[PDB]
Amino acid sequence: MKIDILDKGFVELVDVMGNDLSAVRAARVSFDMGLKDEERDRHLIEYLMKHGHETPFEHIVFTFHVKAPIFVARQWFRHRIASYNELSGRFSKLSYEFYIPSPERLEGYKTTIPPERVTEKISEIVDKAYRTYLELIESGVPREVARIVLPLNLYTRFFWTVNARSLMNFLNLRADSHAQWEIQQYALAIARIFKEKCPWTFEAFLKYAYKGDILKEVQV
Amino acid sequence: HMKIDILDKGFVELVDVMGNDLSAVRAARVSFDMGLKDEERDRHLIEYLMKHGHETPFEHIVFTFHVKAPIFVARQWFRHRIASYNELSGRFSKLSYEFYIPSPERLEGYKTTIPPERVTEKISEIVDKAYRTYLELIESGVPREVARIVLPLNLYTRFFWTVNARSLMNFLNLRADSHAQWEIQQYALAIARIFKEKCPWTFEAFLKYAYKGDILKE
Amino acid sequence: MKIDILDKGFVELVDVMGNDLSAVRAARVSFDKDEERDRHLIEYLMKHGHETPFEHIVFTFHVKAPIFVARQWFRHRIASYNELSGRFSKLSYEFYIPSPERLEGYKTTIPPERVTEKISEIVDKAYRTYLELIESGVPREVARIVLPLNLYTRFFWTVNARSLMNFLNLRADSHAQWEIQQYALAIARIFKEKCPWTFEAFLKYAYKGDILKEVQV
Amino acid sequence: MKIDILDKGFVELVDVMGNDLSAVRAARVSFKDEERDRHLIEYLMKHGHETPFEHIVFTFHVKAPIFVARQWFRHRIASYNELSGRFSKLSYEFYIPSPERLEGYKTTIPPERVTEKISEIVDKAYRTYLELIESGVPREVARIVLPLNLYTRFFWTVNARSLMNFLNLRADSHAQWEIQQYALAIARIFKEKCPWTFEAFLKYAYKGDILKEVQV
Ligand SMILES: Cc1cc2c(cc1C)N(C[C@H](O)[C@H](O)[C@H](O)COP(=O)(O)OP(=O)(O)OC[C@H]1O[C@@H](n3cnc4c(N)ncnc43)[C@H](O)[C@@H]1O)c1[nH]c(=O)[nH]c(=O)c1N2
Ligand SMILES: Cc1cc2c(cc1C)N(C[C@H](O)[C@H](O)[C@H](O)COP(=O)(O)OP(=O)(O)OC[C@H]1O[C@@H](n3cnc4c(N)ncnc43)[C@H](O)[C@@H]1O)c1[nH]c(=O)[nH]c(=O)c1N2
Ligand SMILES: Cc1cc2c(cc1C)N(C[C@H](O)[C@H](O)[C@H](O)COP(=O)(O)OP(=O)(O)OC[C@H]1O[C@@H](n3cnc4c(N)ncnc43)[C@H](O)[C@@H]1O)c1[nH]c(=O)[nH]c(=O)c1N2
Ligand SMILES: Cc1cc2c(cc1C)N(C[C@H](O)[C@H](O)[C@H](O)COP(=O)(O)OP(=O)(O)OC[C@H]1O[C@@H](n3cnc4c(N)ncnc43)[C@H](O)[C@@H]1O)c1[nH]c(=O)[nH]c(=O)c1N2
Repeated sequence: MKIDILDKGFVELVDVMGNDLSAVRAARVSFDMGLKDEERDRHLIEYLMKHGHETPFEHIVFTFHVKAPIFVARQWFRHRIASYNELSGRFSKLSYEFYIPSPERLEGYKTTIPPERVTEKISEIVDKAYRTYLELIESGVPREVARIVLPLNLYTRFFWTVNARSLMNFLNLRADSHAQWEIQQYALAIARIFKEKCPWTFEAFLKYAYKGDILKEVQV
Repeated sequence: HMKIDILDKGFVELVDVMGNDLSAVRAARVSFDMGLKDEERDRHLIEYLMKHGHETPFEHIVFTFHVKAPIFVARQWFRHRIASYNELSGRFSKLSYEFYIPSPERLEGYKTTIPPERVTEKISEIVDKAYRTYLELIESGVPREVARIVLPLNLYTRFFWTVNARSLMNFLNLRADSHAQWEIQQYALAIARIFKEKCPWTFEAFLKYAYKGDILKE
Repeated sequence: MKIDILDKGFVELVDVMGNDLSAVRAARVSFDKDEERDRHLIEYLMKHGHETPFEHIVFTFHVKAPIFVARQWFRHRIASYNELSGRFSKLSYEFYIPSPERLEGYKTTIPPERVTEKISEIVDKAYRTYLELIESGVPREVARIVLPLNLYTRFFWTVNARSLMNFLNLRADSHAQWEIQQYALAIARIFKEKCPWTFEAFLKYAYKGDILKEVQV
Repeated sequence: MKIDILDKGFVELVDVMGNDLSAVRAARVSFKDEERDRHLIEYLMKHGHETPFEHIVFTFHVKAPIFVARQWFRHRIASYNELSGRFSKLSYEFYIPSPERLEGYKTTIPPERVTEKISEIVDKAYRTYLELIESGVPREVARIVLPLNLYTRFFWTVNARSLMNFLNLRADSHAQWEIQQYALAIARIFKEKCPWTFEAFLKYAYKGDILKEVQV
């Protein structure tokens, strides 16, 4: 499962532990019970979501592999209840790719110059910063110093291990119109993979707990 | 599937696991824009991360256990906050008996004025009285959440424990050690055994370079 | 600030870092604007779900509570705890004995006074068995396992206002056990005294429980 | 207490809850004898009883380049509130390394030229950003051309146990020189507020190198 985001980004599912029944099993230990049948198990997921019983959902875990601009990674990495491993800016080899917004990214905004010129101006400063970085590297400046001139739209990569409860909090905050459009796009991809692996939890989440707007207006 | 019996009626059972040693190799190699390599280089990387303190790659390995343990042991266990728990509700569940009765051997090395067999019998006796008092209160309409407060700390509970390998290794450092209570040491030995089966390279490197306790090496 | 709970328990404030203005400063990101504008900002953050500024307000409490209550409390992982050791600490060997009023509303086969007496009686027998084991040379870590769940323990609880408000949402509520709801009312009272604007805005916009809106705190 | 770091950065202490005695009281579960209390701090540090140190909490106000903040914000057992790149007003200041930052490196051009080339690209990126903003481009889009050396500001609330983990990892020669400088300032403030815990930490638990070679 890999979903392309923006001009060069992606969200890829690396691994997953459990499914909707993992939350059913974790919740049923409360009354000294285990699993039952599909209809009763789906009814239990809805019940847990409708009444705020969130801890059973922590037993479902995902590992994603994400390629995203640093300005998006910075917002994402604010979610502390998760595990991260990212490309090292000090020692890693990079692809040196950058997010260049298309003119449509500026639709709705009254700009003094055409949106096409905004796209061109961003490519131009990206090209100059990248060339300056290459000149510094070629002259023996260490990468940890030379890379500080690179713009915030430079692409990075990281592994993200997160349980369904923390993933639903991430979706509440990022799959929402108050979040930056670029991270909303990534949150739609995370929601799509979550829905495929945990359909009952995802449907119950949208029905009872989801506080955002875009997941109820856009089919994922 | 993997199940280890602990104490007289307890157990530790493996419910699920995400990943293996290569999950930590993959997570660490993203730093240099690399992925997996060959068996020898990958095992060498696990030992390198362990000995130099690069712990975050081990968070991408996750386990779910199903545990049955006495409440005095669960109270110590539940202090490990970097993990997920779901436990039996004493407020809303039928009490299916089950208490940890130490065997006479638990008192070996202690000079007691009564035989250790009598200690075992005295513990079974007070457990039986507390349990029947609890049943009498329940039968008379006292809610479970009030009636259960008379039950002793050796009553068995059950719980699901979801924990990543980094937090699991912190748990082993603290509990798979002679300073921890013998009863939780037994449970930590079962946790270590299952971890070793699923992540042999991480477990071997952990014992060799990072493990601070004593009993796993004995 | 100390508030008595149950028959022998308490919640006592040990220390506090910050007040309502600590959340205002964190939200504006400035170590340096008008009481009305600052109170308006607290209500704005509470009403729109901007929770992280409230993490910069921290409390330390000293709690004396029965073990069954402490087990429920210690499920709140986003906090710091230090508790009396069951293996090595000296204990007062006090126990929570519910008063007959705890059984009001329940149709019991025996008078609620008899339930109170039966609980004190099994507590006394368990305590005497524990003493017999200790006197015979059984270590405390083994002998104490016969003690009932109503035995009082003590702990330090260091928690920030965001995690404290999650605790109030879950424990200052009729679905939580009455015994922990009493402790959560005391925590709410101390929180209100130290952070009146955050507490008032919390009740008005974010609080999901019932009892803090029905009982004067 | 405010300490200047780099060319335009700083670490400032906003608030603190407790001192060494907060860990002593937490360990004993009790709410004064200097020698016995200091002996207890060393005992806990030496035997790995870390949880009593969580009852000491600090709030700092930090101004640091984004490349340093990204490394810092990897410490999840802490609270942060940062300037919003999407909506906040900014000073628009940037870390320009001085020629001394390139000491020991064999460069094909003088280290002074590296400093000049960095100031030059920063100035061009900043001017491009201003041109976009002036033409109506939202800040959340225009800001993506700004370099990683742009200074951000944040509040950091962290307990002493997590702060000691941060010092173990960042007040060390394997960490990037820039974040080592900030970790030295944090160590200095921590030492002033918790002298016994800081000294016991260096003696028994500290795994880094620079705090045992440099007086803070
Ligand atoms: C639209 C928008 C706009 C902004 C921001 C977010 C969004 C969605 N943020 C980021 C925000 O403050 C926060 O850092 C992230 O949304 C992460 O949210 P959580 O803390 O809920 O997730 P996280 O994954 O960190 O934690 C998950 C849950 O665990 C709990 N938790 C974790 N750590 C805790 C702690 N130490 N104390 C208490 N509870 C804790 C909480 O219950 C939380 O919901 C922000 N930030 C900023 O600094 N300045 C800004 O201007 C903005 N702007
Ligand atoms: C010199 C150097 C070099 C690098 C890095 C760090 C340093 C010091 N890092 C960053 C590193 O992976 C890590 O994110 C930070 O050092 C934060 O460290 P902690 O997780 O210990 O602190 P943090 O404050 O996040 O946690 C504190 C403690 O809580 C525990 N903990 C917190 N959350 C946990 C969780 N979910 N599960 C288990 N335990 C948890 C651990 O005990 C930890 O010590 C890195 N990163 C990277 O991605 N790529 C890189 O190349 C590098 N390079
Ligand atoms: C009325 C009632 C009834 C019950 C229970 C609670 C209540 C209020 N519980 C306890 C419940 O499952 C939970 O352990 C506590 O209420 C603690 O709540 P939080 O996890 O929200 O707080 P906590 O302080 O642990 O966490 C604060 C916040 O951080 C986040 N968080 C922290 N750690 C996280 C993690 N690892 N992953 C994801 N997010 C994380 C969440 O956002 C959370 O709200 C329960 N329990 C049970 O096992 N069986 C039962 O029968 C019951 N019954
Ligand atoms: C032999 C023995 C004896 C005792 C105890 C333990 C052991 C092993 N304890 C329990 C002890 O205080 C602690 O609660 C547990 O060992 C859990 O340890 P961690 O915090 O390491 O794990 P946990 O799983 O909670 O955390 C994992 C890691 O995350 C980090 N971490 C998590 N939350 C954090 C926070 N809020 N701030 C900073 N870092 C955080 C740390 O790096 C920690 O190593 C104790 N307790 C007690 O109160 N009284 C006692 O007498 C004893 N006795």
